[PDB]
Amino acid sequence: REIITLQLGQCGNQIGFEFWKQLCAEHGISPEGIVEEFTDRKDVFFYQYIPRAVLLRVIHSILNSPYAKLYGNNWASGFSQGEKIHEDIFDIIDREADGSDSLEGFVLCHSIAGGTGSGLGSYLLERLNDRYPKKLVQTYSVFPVQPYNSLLTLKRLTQNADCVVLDNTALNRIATDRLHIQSFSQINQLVSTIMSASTTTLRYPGYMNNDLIGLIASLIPTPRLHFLMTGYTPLTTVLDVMRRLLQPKNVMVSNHCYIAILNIIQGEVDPTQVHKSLQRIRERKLANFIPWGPASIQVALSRKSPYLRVSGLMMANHTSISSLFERTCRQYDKLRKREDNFDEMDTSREIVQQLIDEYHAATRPDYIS
Amino acid sequence: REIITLQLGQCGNQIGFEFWKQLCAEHGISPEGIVEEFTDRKDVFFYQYIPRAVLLRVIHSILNSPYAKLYGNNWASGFSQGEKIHEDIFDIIDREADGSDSLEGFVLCHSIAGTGSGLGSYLLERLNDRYPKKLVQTYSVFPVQPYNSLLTLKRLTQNADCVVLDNTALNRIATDRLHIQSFSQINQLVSTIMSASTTTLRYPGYMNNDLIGLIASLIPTPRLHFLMTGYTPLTTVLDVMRRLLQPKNVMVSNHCYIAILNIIQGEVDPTQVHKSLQRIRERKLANFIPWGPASIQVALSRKSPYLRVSGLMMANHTSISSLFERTCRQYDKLRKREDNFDEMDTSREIVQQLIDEYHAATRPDYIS
Amino acid sequence: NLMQTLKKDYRLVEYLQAMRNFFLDTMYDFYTSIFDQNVSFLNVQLQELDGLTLSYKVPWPVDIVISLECQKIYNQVFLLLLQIKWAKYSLDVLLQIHRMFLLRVKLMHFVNSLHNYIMTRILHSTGLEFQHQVEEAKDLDQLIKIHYRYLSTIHDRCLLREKVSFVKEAIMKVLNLALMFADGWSIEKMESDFKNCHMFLVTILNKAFPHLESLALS
Repeated sequence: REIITLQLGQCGNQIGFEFWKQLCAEHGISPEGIVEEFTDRKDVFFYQYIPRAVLLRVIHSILNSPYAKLYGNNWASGFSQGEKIHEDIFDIIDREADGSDSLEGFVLCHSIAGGTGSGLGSYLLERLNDRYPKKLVQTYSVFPVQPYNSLLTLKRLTQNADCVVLDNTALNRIATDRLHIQSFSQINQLVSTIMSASTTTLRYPGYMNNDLIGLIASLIPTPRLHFLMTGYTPLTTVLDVMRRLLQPKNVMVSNHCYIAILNIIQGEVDPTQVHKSLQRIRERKLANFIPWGPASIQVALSRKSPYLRVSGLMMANHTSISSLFERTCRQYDKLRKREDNFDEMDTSREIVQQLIDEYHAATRPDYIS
Repeated sequence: REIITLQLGQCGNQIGFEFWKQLCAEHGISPEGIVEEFTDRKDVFFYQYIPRAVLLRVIHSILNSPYAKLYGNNWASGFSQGEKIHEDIFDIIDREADGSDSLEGFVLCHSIAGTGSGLGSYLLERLNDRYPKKLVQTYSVFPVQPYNSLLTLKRLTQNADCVVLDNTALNRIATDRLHIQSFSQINQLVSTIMSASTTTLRYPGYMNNDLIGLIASLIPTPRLHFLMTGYTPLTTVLDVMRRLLQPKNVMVSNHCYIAILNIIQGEVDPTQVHKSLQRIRERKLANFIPWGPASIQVALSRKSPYLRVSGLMMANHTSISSLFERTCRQYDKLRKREDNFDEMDTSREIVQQLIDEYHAATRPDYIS
Repeated sequence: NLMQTLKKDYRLVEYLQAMRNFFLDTMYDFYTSIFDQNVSFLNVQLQELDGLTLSYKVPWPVDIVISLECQKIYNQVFLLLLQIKWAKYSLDVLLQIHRMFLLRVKLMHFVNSLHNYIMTRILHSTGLEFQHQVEEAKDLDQLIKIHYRYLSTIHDRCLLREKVSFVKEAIMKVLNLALMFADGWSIEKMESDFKNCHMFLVTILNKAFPHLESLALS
C-alpha cells in the first residue's frame, strides 16, 4: 500500500525537496538514489530506488542541486491553465497508479496563498474525486487579493480533501524567539521536521499504524470535522515529553476543547511507565475534552533513524482552529464592501459558514443534530 | 501548592538574589541549576530546575554573577510607571500563575524607603483585583522618604494578607556581633531570616505543611497583620527560647505580645519541649493580651544535610506601634514645613486608625 | 541469624517504617481534596462523618508481625487524627461584627493546642523510642512484643479505649462547635455553650493517668 505524492506551487515544490532530502537521509540512500552500505521498511515512499513524486522556474533550481538524479497570481488565472493541461498531466498520474501494487492515498503539498496553488491545486481536488473515488486525498496545506485566494480554496478542501494546516504567522514567530533568524530558506528546516515525523510509524515495522488510514480514522469522526494540527516539542522520560505538548507555546497556532490526540514518540524510552504518565495527566486535567462522544488520548512508539535522545510529535484536533478561518473570512467581507457572474465566490462564503458553525456547535453538549 | 517570589527595585533584587544563593546552597542544587549527586520536597519553590522568580540597573549585576543559569525617587513616579506596563508584567505573572498547577501564595521583597515602593503599591491593589483566593505576604523593609513610606503603609494596611525588617535594628546587629563599622553584609542575616522562616515548608514534617498553617495562628484579626521576627543563634530547648525573648535580638527598633511561633532546626529531643513552655510560663518572661487566651507555638524541623542547634522566632508584638508613630511624626513635621495633594491626607487617616487600634488592642476591654 | 536476614531480603523493618509514614508532606494534599462521597474517586486521589477504612498489602514474611487485627488499630488512630486535621484546617483556610474573631482565637487556639499534644507529645515521643528499640531486635517473638507494646500504649495515651463517654465524648461534642461555627460565615448563645463545655472539659479532666497534665494547662 504505497502513497503517491504530488507537489504544486513554489511553496509546495520547495517543502517537498526539503522533505525528500530529509527522508532519504534517515535511510541509507545516497543523493544518487543508490543504497549505501553503512529492517527499515522503505517501500511506502520509494519504488524499486526512486521516490514516487510528481513535481509541477523552480524546477531548474532542483536539477542544479547534486540531487539531480533523484527523479499569474489570481485564482481565476490558475484554474484556466489547469483545464488546458488537463490531459497532459493525468497520464503522468495514471501511469504511476497502475505501476503501484495497491495505491492507497495521495499526499499533496500546496499553499492557498500561492497563486499557482490557488488555481491548480483547487482544480485537481475536484478531478481527483471524479476519476478515482476510493482514494483518500490528504494535503499538507499551509495558510499565509490574499484573502480571496485563501477562502476560494477552502471551499474545495472542505468537500474534496478527506483530511493538516501550517500557519506561516506562528512559524515566523517561532523563528524569532527560539531560533533568532531576524528567510524562507531557514523556516523550511522546521517544516520538513514535521512532515518527516508525521510519517514515522509507517516507515518502520510496528504493531498497528501500518497505513495512512491507521492514523486518520481515529481523529476524524464526522465528514465535517476534518482539520488537524501538529506540535513538535524538541527544539528524559515519557512524562517529560507530554507536558510540553499540551502547552500552546509550541503548537503552531495563533468553549474550546480537542477531539482526539495522537502522540508519536521517536525515542527508546521504557514503554512500561507510559501508563503512569497518562494517569497523572488525567489527575492534573491539563486539557479539556468533549462530553458527548467517547474519545481517548493515544500514544505510539517508533525508532529514530540509526544512521543519523528523545523527540516528539503530537497530532491535535482542536476547535480553536475555527478562529483562523473567521479571521480570513472577516477580511474577505472587508474587501467585498471596498473592492463574469461573481457568484461562485458567493456560494463559497456560504459553505464555509457551515464549517465554522459545525465546530462552534461541536463544543456544546448537544452537537448531535 | 507553590509560592512565587517577586523582587522589586535595587533592594528587593539584592535581598532576593542572596536569598536565592543560600537557598540553592542549602538544597543540593549546583549554581548552574543542575542537580548534584552527593528527602526534600522542592516542587513548591522550584520548577523542573528553575526558580519561580520575577525580578524587576541591577539586572546587569545579576547576569554577571555565575548564577546566570538560574532563571526618579518619588512614590507617585513608581505608581505611574506601573500602569504603563500593567499588561507587560502581568502576562509574566499569568503565564506562570496559570503555568503553576496550584498557586498558593505571593511573597514580596521590597524596600519602602524609592521606585519599588511605588511599584509595590501598584502590585498590591492589582493582585487583590484579579486573584481573590491567593495569599499575599510581604517581607517589606523599613529604614522626602516619609512620603513614600506612609503611602505604602496605606496600601499594605488592607491589601496584604500578612513581616517588618527595619534597617536601624539591623544596623545595630551589624556592629555588635559582626564589627563592620555595609549593604552586602546586612543582607547576609536577612537571607538567613528568610530561609529559616520557610524551613517547615521545604522540608516536610507532620505539622505546618502549608503557609496558611503558620500565619493564621498568629494573626487574630485582619487589621493586626504585622509581625516581627527573632534569631538569636549567631544547648537544650529551654536555652533557645529564653535567648529569644531578649529585646537585644528582636529586629525592631504598656505593651504585650499576641502570639509566639518558634522554629527549632537542631537535633533536639521532643521530650523536653513541653516542659520548656512550663518554665516559660512559671517564670513568666512575657505577657499576653488580657482579653484573649494567647499561646506560644514551636515547631521542629530538619537542617539541610548538604550544609549545631539554631532557632527562629516569629512575634506579633504591639510595641510595633512606636515605629509607625515616628514616621507619622516625621510626616506632620514636613507637612507644615515643605495637583490635588488630597490622597496624602487619606493615607494619613487610615494609618491613624491602625495605630489607635494597637493602643486599644492591649487593654482588658478590646471588645468594642 | 533470622533478624539479620530480615533487615534486607524481605525487609520487614523497611516496610514497617513506611507503614506509620503514609499516615500519621504527602497526606496533606490528600485530605484537602476531601474538604471540598465516591469510593473510586478517592483511589485515584490517593494514588496521585467517621468512615474511610484504610488497609494495606503485607508479604507473608512480615504478615506474622503486622497481623490482621493490627490493621484496625492503625486505622483507628488514623480516623481520629483526620478529624483533628479537619477542624484545624477548617478554622484556618478562611481569613459585634469583629466580635466573631474573639470567638476564633478563643477556639482556634484550643483545637490547635490539642493537635500539638497528640502528634508531638505522643505520636512522636513513643515513635522516637520505638525506632531506637526495633534496631536492637534479637528474636522472632520479642519483635512482636516490642511492637504490640507500641499500639496498646499509643491507644491508651490517645484516649480512645475506655472512659469514652466520661472524657472522650467531651472533646467529641466540642468538636461539633468547630463544624457549626465553620459553616456560618445565636452568636451570643455560642459562648454560653463554649464557656460551659470548655469549663466542663477542665472540671472533668481535673481528676488527673498522669500524662494528661501536659494539656491540662489549656
